[PDB]
Amino acid sequence: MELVVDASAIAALYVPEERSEQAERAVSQAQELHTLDLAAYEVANDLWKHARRGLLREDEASNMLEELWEFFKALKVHSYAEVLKDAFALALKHGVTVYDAAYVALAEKIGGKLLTLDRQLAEKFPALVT
Amino acid sequence: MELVVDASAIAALYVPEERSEQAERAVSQAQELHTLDLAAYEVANDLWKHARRGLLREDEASNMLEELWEFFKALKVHSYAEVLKDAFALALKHGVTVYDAAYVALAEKIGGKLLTLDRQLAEKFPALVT
Ligand SMILES: [Ca+2]
Ligand SMILES: [Ca+2]
Ligand SMILES: [Cl-]
Ligand SMILES: [Cl-]
Ligand SMILES: [Mn+2]
Ligand SMILES: [Mn+2]
Repeated sequence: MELVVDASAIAALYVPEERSEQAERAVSQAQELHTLDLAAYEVANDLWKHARRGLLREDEASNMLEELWEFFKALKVHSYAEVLKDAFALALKHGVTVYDAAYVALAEKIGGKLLTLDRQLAEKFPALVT
Repeated sequence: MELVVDASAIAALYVPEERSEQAERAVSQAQELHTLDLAAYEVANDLWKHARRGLLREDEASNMLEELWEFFKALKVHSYAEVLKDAFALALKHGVTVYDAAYVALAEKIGGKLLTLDRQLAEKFPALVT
């Protein structure tokens, strides 16, 4: 099983975090983890929000961003060129953002599934989500 | 002059659109245009919004996304790996999003300037923006 992990899924893995048994089994059993270039910015941005809200010290958030960087080396990172056209058509059809549609496009492309903690996304693509 | 164009700047160029004399002179005089992988998703997402709001027919929005794709071949497209660490530190320091900070990080990296139609962004980096 090829497994796409979006930004919410990476956030739960790259540092110690609580995860459903379901999430863990998917990651555990995957042949390989895949994501998009996009996820790097999305995870980093969520880290920025946490810092500015006073939940992380600035040096602590900077250290975590190093860890994210190191985590990304264990991922197969795909580019926008591979999915952009499919992502847009999926966004138009299903009424989800191109950002979200992109991960679904990628799961389809690699013949795999998507792990997302986004329940709303997960409901729109039952055949593609774990 | 190396010129970074963000998503708002690409939107004004990849199809016939009104532009300030200032924007035109910057693009005209640039040695080369540069952007991020990120901009592809951001422009496509803005196109999706326009379609869903009833401003573009679905086939018309799909044709424009083809044009965007063809436009991107004239751009030097840089990846998240080149800017992510700088983008985060700039986001923390200046109180802007990692998404925005990324283009500024890229202008700095290539020794060039940034063309953005985002006045708020443009005010935070006067030395880096056209
Ligand atoms: Ca396709
Ligand atoms: Ca640097
Ligand atoms: Cl916030
Ligand atoms: Cl909208
Ligand atoms: Mn979401
Ligand atoms: Mn903006």
